[PDB]
Amino acid sequence: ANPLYQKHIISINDLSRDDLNLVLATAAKLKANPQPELLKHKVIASCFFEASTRTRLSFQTSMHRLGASVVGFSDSANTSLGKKGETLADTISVISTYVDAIVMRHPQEGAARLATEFSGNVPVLNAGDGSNQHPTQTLLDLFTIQQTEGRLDNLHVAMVGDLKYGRTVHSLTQALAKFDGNRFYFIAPDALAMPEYILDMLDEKGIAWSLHSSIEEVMAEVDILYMTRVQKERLDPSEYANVKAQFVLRASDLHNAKANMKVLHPLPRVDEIATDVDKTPHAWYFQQAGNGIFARQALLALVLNRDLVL
Amino acid sequence: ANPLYQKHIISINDLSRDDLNLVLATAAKLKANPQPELLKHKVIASCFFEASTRTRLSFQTSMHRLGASVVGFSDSANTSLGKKGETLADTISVISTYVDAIVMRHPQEGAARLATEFSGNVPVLNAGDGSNQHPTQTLLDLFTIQQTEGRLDNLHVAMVGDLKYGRTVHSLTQALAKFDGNRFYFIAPDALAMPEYILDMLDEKGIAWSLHSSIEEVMAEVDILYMTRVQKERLDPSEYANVKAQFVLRASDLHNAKANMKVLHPLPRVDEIATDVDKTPHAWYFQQAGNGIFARQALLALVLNRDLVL
Amino acid sequence: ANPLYQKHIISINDLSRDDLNLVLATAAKLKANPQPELLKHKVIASCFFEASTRTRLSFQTSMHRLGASVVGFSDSANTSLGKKGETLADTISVISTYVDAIVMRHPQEGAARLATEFSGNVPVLNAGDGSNQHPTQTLLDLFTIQQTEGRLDNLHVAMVGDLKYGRTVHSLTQALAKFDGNRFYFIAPDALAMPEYILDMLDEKGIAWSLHSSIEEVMAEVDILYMTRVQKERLDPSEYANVKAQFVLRASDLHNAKANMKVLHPLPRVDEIATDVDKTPHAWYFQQAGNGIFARQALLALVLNRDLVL
Amino acid sequence: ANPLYQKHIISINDLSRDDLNLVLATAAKLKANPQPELLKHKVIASCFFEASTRTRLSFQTSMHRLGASVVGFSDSANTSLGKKGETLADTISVISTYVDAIVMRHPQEGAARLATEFSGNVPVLNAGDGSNQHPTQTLLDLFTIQQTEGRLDNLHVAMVGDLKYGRTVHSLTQALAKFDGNRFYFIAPDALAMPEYILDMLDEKGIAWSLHSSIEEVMAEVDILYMTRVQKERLDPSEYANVKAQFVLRASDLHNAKANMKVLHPLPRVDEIATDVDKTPHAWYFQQAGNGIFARQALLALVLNRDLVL
Amino acid sequence: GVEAIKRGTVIDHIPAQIGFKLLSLFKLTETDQRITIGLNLPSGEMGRKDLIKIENTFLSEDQVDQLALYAPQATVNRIDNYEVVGKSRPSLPERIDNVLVCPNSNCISHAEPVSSSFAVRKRANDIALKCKYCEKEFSHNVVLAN
Amino acid sequence: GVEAIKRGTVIDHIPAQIGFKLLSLFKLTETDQRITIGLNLPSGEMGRKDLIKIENTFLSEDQVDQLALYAPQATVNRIDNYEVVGKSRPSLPERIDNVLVCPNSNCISHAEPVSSSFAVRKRANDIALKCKYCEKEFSHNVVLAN
Ligand SMILES: Nc1ccn([C@@H]2O[C@H](COP(=O)(O)OP(=O)(O)OP(=O)(O)O)[C@@H](O)[C@H]2O)c(=O)n1
Ligand SMILES: Nc1ccn([C@@H]2O[C@H](COP(=O)(O)OP(=O)(O)OP(=O)(O)O)[C@@H](O)[C@H]2O)c(=O)n1
Ligand SMILES: [Zn+2]
Ligand SMILES: [Zn+2]
Repeated sequence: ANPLYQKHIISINDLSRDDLNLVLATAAKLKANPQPELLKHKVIASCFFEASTRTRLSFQTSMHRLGASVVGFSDSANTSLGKKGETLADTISVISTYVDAIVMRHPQEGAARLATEFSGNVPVLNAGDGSNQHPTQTLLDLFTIQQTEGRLDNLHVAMVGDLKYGRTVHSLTQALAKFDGNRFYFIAPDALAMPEYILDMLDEKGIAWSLHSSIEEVMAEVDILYMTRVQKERLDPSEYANVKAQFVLRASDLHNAKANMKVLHPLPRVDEIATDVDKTPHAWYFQQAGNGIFARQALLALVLNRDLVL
Repeated sequence: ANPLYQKHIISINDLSRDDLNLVLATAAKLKANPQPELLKHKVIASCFFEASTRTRLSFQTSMHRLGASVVGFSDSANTSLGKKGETLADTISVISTYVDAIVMRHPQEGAARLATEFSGNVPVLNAGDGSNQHPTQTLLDLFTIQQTEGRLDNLHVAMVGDLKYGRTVHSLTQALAKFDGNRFYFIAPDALAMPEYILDMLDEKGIAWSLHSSIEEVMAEVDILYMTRVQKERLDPSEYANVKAQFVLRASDLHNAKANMKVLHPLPRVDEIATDVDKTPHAWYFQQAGNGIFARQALLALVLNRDLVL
Repeated sequence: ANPLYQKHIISINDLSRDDLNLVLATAAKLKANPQPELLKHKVIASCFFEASTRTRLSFQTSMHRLGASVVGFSDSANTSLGKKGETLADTISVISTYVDAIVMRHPQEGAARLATEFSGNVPVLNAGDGSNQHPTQTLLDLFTIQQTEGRLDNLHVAMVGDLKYGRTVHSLTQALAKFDGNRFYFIAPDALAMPEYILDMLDEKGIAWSLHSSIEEVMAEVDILYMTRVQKERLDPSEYANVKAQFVLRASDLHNAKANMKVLHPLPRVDEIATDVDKTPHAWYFQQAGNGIFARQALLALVLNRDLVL
Repeated sequence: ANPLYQKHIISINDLSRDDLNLVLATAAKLKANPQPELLKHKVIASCFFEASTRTRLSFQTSMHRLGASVVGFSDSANTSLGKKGETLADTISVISTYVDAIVMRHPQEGAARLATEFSGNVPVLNAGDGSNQHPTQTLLDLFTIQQTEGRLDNLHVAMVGDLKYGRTVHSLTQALAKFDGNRFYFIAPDALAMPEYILDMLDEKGIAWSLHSSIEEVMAEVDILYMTRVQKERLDPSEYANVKAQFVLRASDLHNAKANMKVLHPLPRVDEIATDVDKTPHAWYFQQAGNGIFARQALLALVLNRDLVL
Repeated sequence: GVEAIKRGTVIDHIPAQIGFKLLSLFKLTETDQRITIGLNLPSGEMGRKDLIKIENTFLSEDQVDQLALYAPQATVNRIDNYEVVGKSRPSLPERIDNVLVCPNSNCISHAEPVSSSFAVRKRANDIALKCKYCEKEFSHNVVLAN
Repeated sequence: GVEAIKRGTVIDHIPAQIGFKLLSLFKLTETDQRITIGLNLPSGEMGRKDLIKIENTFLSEDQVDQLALYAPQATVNRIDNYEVVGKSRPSLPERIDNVLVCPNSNCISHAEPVSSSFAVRKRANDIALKCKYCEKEFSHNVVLAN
């Protein structure tokens, strides 16, 4: 049976370098040769207790692109009868008697981990558990880094924006810190810097990283430019709008960018990447969303299928 | 490949008399001989950023009646993560990397047209873009006019109600003004009359039309009686409730109606057609809703299939 | 007893020419000669079941300038009454058991006139009952025309904007129609024209009026220009913006106006009067708002005081 | 005229040392010698467009203790103004047509300073404009430090808590920086540190300050300890709870304090000051709230009264 | 007049106060070539007019026609070696990209990264400009407002 | 190049691309009065310069000074009878009105009938601009990112 078979995908941190790679190989296969009736006759629950349409439509399209039935809800409010006293434990205890897998996004951390404890042996897949993990995001970021660059080792990756609270940037650093030779350039506001523990893990492994004031300081060195969305509401309006000449990307700043450089961004995007960056070759965030389908398809195929022939 | 293959259906105005006819022929075929696995393996997005259950359930049942998978949302409020700064352009730019077609209803005009510009080559289908177009409605109205009457040329069509703001009555006039010999009788309040430009297009083509005060003035001449729903909130309560003896339909007024006359109405209905009109033979608005499935099935089959064998 | 002593002020039509000159003569005298302890120890209920902040703050500053105490509320944002079978009748029967006058704004037409049946001997002053009356806004307007034009007779008065729905313009046309030789110009988009029953009464009294298409036509002969808010929502967005250019006043338009010409507006003024008219001597709408105080005091002094020597 | 007669009180920076000793000398005298009919027949608008109940009830109890009448509102829970194009300018131009002073709390920074352009000759007192100023909270604090320490000069003042966002601590540091030989200790988690432009002005004036990590470090030498609310939401939950232990005050911490040491807090006090400090002689935050009355009366007496003999 | 250029376009007899509008609206000013401008001249019969001389740049057929809503009398002199080797006049195009703002407040064109585009029709009397997106039609008066 | 004038102001030595900012921002085209504008004029002395000549118009005192933030090397020259009568350089003002925007989205200057007013403070490595309204201080770099 494959490594990940009937295994719970809850954190990037719990998956090994070999598991990451197995996910990315599968994904690249399904992409080339679609198997549209692999999960035929499975019913999957898409339980968004916090709603996100992009993630939910990446995941439900993944299930359907592999011929699985879906049942589910989205929320950020009162679900339905699920609100009055029904503990998440009890909700899972009942839904794991109906479905074959549970994809769930929830607002409080460790919700998918508590869930694992009530699933019986129905695998749960973490589509976001508060500010803790979002491993499915990181697999599609890694697949896209890997697919534009040829590898995941010896890359000079710049990470920009809210490095303090961006969930995706802390998972992705961990993940790329399981591969050899990587150099990270962290560009963020003092108020939104890379948390000390990311940095300290990075040092225990001998990984080279550096803090930079702006993007045009690393522009020429960077293979991947991972932008994250700077959140207005976490900052005073005058504070946010200040930061000298900002950390937004525009097309002219891409003139001294390497040929192979791609600008990735988990999305929504509003301020931080300007529309002219879209028609540049270095624009890769919409294709990055597209690669969510293959990353998510792979993950449902391996967890739900014994021996995966592709 | 058929005329409409991979083509964007956005406005009645952009489809020719021959396209309308091709849509209606296909539809009449699928109706007779259902092909339930034609769109097998396509995933279609049903993106209602404004919600309508009837339209959404006509369309999703059309997709399923042709064996397609659906992913989507409805709204009229906060969708999910799709709200914060994610421009419609960006939303489409990401969803056209997952699906095979995008059916979308949205509150502001030209939203499906701006969408066309970010779909790549994924066809978008307009389920309503504000007060501008709703071409899928008009195809099912035309299919029903045609199916009760045998033709779309040389009909005496009466249109009643809010001819000023009714989206459906302006699309349907345009459409039937691409066929020969039609005569329109417009019956509406002074406050809610047929906009001058419909009338002026109608004159450039030599099409006979006339304004009438009430329904019993045309009752005997009319082949189709297209009622629309008069909206209370656009009028002062005393104003609305006045209009002498009203423009509501009742069964006795149907006594001098021709044998072949059918009363159509896009629905909801509340005030304007009374319950006794339901048991009369001239009641055709629920079967009119039923014909939405065949009109919508045809449109998804042609846009998504090369050579359509039926 | 003065003639309004203990009367309920519910509609303009209930008041005679003499009652109108009485309220307006008093307002003049109370503007000249302030009477700050006249209603001391009187408690007035300010019941705004429909929240209208400006009418409310004007009414309660008035009550305070004669030393009355104010108790009351603004619902819209809700309190408790109105729901749970609490009929308005029952509410008034409880409130007039401890106040001396009731000032009320209600959403349903006829509500002040129903309060009148249940308050017994506490006076009910109408701050607005739906799309029916608002007597106190017509008394401050008539006070502002009198104050500036020196007369209420023989005027040339242009009513501009939304004439069909404007409550304010219907009452003023009825109130000035009681004085002699007034001449009216109505400038309105045709969808918003002055409704027949006002024009009908003007005919019956031999009072002259005409309809003009642009303000330019009539600027020269006009003494009072009353602008009303064209509720944007009364038209579709493309109907609204596309009149021929518009019916908005800008200072340039005023360059032929007579020295005595005043621009009046009930407010809110969104865009119908441009900012630059403010600086003109003719702009009178804020001064008009301020005479709401005087006209509103007049009423409370007259209704509540048997005899007045001021 | 006293020097603040008819002035608009919008910012601390606008007020001189002498204006500050004038407001504070009057507050002392009005606490000793109550003046209950001084503003009789004056009407004050209390416009709280952002609802802050404590500042409101303090301001309107003050107005009542000099016999002024109060009219006004608290939006947040909404009224009618603010929406439907009603520009704040236009609102102020109508309100100052019948009140004598305007006390306003607004969410946008700069709003009180814009009211000032349109009120003409009615005074505008700032009860809080966004993240900018709140002069009246600094005057009650300075009054409470003066009342207890006997001076405003030569103090040892510790500012503890959220120093970066705390509006209150920025104004007090600027206000005490006008008096001599004040010495400041700033104790703040580094994410919430006192922003450079305050420290910058302190340098320019040769005013001493240092940053300390725990309150224990500085307890012995401190006269005034000003605690600010660490908005829990300003950090992530695990950042918040995990400082080294915290920056919360408990009575034990106070056992080295000087007899004259007072603990001050703008309130709400959620958990930064434990319940058991209340019982200490040093707890002064409720007494501090109560001098809001005196400092708030001072202002209204001085702005509205030409001459004051108390 | 100012005097003469070697190579380029001279747009002459633009009304007066339309000259700046044309420089800004259609971005003529973001070239590196020497543009000289005369605002409120005479030297093209009427009285006062504007003139824009852009050298080493010549305007395409459609760029000339873009000027027709603002400038329609304007003559677009194609100049080579100090003589006018050609003279065009703005005429109505059938589409006007980027320069107008759809009157319809609920049209999606507003919120979004799309350039406006209008369909022009009729001539001389009233020019009706129809939106690409909301497909609503407006008189060119109303479009040229705010 | 463009020829000399009789009377007026000639605002010489504008660096490139700023000459159009100056026309827009200071609304100098709104006069039906003779203006000669030369953009991307050579002058070996700067590579490229722009030069506005407004005839029979005298930009006085503060007006000169407002240009200090945009083209601080512009020689402003009076000509009031056929030649240069006075010569002026932009000096930084203590306040800059109308032309700037407040960078604070929550300053009330953004929705209301209000002219921006900023106080100028020159802080060594730049100039700080402090808004009248929200009172926040900004690096002019942030106020001109715009
Ligand atoms: N080297 C040249 C030649 C002419 N012009 C300009 O070109 C226009 C003259 O075009 P031309 O056909 O030579 O002159 P006419 O149109 O015959 O002049 P008009 O109609 O005024 O008599 C004018 O804008 C004049 O400023 C120019 O800028 N440079
Ligand atoms: N009636 C006049 C007089 C002079 N000029 C122009 O004004 C400048 C002449 O002023 P002056 O300061 O003596 O000349 P420069 O030495 O060229 O000025 P600077 O060196 O500062 O550029 C020139 O650019 C010339 O175009 C003009 O336009 N009209
Ligand atoms: Zn449009
Ligand atoms: Zn500001």
